[PDB]
Amino acid sequence: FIQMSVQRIVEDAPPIDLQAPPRYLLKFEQIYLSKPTHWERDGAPSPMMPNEARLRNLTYSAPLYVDITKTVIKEGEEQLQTQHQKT
Amino acid sequence: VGIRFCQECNNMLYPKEDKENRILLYACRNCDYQQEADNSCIYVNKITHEVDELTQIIADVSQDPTLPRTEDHPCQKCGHKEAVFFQSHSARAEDAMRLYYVCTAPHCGHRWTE
Amino acid sequence: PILEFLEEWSMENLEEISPAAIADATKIFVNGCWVGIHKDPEQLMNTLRKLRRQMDIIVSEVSMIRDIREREIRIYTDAGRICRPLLIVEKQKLLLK
Amino acid sequence: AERGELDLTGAKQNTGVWLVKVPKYLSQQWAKASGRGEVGKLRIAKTQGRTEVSFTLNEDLANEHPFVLQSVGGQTLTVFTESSSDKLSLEGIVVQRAECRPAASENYMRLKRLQIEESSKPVRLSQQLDKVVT
Amino acid sequence: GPSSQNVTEYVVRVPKNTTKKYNIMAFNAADKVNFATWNQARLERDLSNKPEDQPWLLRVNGKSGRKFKGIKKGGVTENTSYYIFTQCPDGAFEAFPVHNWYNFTPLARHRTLTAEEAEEEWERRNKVLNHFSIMQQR
Amino acid sequence: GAKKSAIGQRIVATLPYIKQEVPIIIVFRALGFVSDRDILEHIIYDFEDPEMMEMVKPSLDEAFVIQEQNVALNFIGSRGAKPGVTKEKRIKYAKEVLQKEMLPHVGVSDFCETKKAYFLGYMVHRLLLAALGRRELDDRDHYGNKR
Amino acid sequence: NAEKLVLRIRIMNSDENKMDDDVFLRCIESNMLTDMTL
Ligand SMILES: [Zn+2]
Ligand SMILES: [Zn+2]
Repeated sequence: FIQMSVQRIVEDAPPIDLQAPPRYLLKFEQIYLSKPTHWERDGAPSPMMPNEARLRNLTYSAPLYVDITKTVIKEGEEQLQTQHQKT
Repeated sequence: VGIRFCQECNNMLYPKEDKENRILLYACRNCDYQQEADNSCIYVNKITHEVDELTQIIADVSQDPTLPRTEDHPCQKCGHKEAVFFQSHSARAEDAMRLYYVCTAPHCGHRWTE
Repeated sequence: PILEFLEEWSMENLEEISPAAIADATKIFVNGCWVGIHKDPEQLMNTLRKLRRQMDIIVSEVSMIRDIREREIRIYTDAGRICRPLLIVEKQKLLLK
Repeated sequence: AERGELDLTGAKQNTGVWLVKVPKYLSQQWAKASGRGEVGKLRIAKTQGRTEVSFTLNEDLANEHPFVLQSVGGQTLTVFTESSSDKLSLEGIVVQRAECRPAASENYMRLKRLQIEESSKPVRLSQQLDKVVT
Repeated sequence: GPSSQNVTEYVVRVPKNTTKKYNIMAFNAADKVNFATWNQARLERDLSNKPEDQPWLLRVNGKSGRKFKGIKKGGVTENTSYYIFTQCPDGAFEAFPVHNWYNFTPLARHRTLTAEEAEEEWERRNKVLNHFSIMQQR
Repeated sequence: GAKKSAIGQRIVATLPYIKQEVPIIIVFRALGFVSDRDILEHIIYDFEDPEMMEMVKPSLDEAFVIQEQNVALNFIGSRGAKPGVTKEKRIKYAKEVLQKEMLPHVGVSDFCETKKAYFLGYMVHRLLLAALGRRELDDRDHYGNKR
Repeated sequence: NAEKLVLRIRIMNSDENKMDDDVFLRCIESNMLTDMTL
């Protein structure tokens, strides 16, 4: 599920098409997972051990990131393609 | 029993009678087409339906490893001693215990019942 | 990989056949999709079994079922199939030595 | 005579053609150069009561392909072409169908495995990330 | 004679490009298609959708003759290719890849019941009398 | 009934996103197979079997009126969960339903109608064998039918 | 005496002399098989 299904689900999702007339497209390509992390009150990330999750009543969860490519067309024969890596 | 299809639109041909000649005619629908019937039987159903199972039996079953094999019933067509026997086990029979034999010799799909 | 191999071997696609040929041949199903027909089901099963046992194109969890009476070969690759390991026997002998 | 008219002259001559099914690697090698005008020779051997068809790969192209015929009585096939000048024509009628098979059995799967792996390159998988994104 | 042991070998040529594309036209055996009466024919894209991604419509001998509809083969030949050998005076076989595969079937011509007319018959679909007579009235 | 028991037993299809079922032959008409021989070729693979041919007779009569693909598509569209405002839109809706909603595992491409006709005919063929008693009914408890 | 027992049936002469001359037999044949009681 993590290695294949999640990536396939993101890949198989249709690109988001939006029209104003400027046109906007969003395409999600690559999926990244980090190791299970816990964020302290100060906001400092740290690896979350399963025992600490059990002791502190945390959820053993891994952050999920997706590479998103955004292309915008403003009917001015110019195309701007900006990619947000690991969203 | 024979099912006939139109030669123009490849649709079903249904029986029809011409009072002018009083002869069965298989006339196409929505096609103003007619054919000369020859069987003279338009419909037949067999309630007992004593349909031979040997016709239904497929010679490929001799390759099934889960079927029992007997050397005591040699094939009549070729004389091969080995044979694969089974029961029809098909609904509408109401009594399925007799054994049908299929020759195990390759290329000889002879089927028989004792 | 299963479909690519089947096309390479003497399996006729459904689109490229006349319906009159389906009577004698055995239907080939992959994950419930009728891929095509094949005129030599016995040889295909021997070849399909050989590939799985060598782990060449067919993974271990791929199940190939031939219904000899129904003239159908069903190949299943999807998930959720419960299977168990069994020792292969050839000529009344264990391949395990 | 019009734009949509079909040049059915090929049908009148009853020209016969052969339909052949070949793998991708054989065509891929042809597609490599695809402009030398030569990719191999088709050899047909006939006996008193048996006919066999085989194809040989060009030596330069490489740097045996037995052919099996198939019945064509179950389906009637015709070949037609559309000209770039909007002039459709019928090349002929298929009279025989053949298929190509690999001479080798064991090492041939190795080439197929590479193709399956090669076609797996676009198959994207989730990537483990050592450090959380900041 | 020589035919009992004749051996024929010809060169194979694969031109890089051709002005005219090659595609397969398939007719079902039961259709009994005959080209002797095909004095004239018309092949054009359909107008029902209203181009390169639409079915092909084939008409033979105008409206009088049979009409066939061709549909592109949905199954793609990703692992397969098709080639056609055509005799040439030079004596070398020529192979052309199959750009497309089309399946053609005859279309019957007659006073087919319209959508509006079918609505009335839907009332009597369960219970209808003299199936022959329904067409006569129309 | 007088004519109810004369035709026999007819086969219908319950396609997704349709409030009420439709005759089986209609679905074949929508898929692009108009003539009876073309439809029956996808259902009965051995025309020498009179038993199978009779089982489909009532189904053919039920859909006798519909004789064109567009007529069949309109009938399917008319019974859609969201009936089209006009006849043209009904055909488009029916085409979309069969294109994606019907037997999606067979295909969703615009040129997969032939593949869907074969499998749909196989579904009918399997039904006829069960009706004729040639094949045993499937067992729900059989654990190879489970996932 | 004959090994096979037969019973030929035909529609009345007065009607011969409205639904259908052919389908009506099927309706009778199906009707007589089940509805009729011996
Ligand atoms: Zn007709
Ligand atoms: Zn024998």
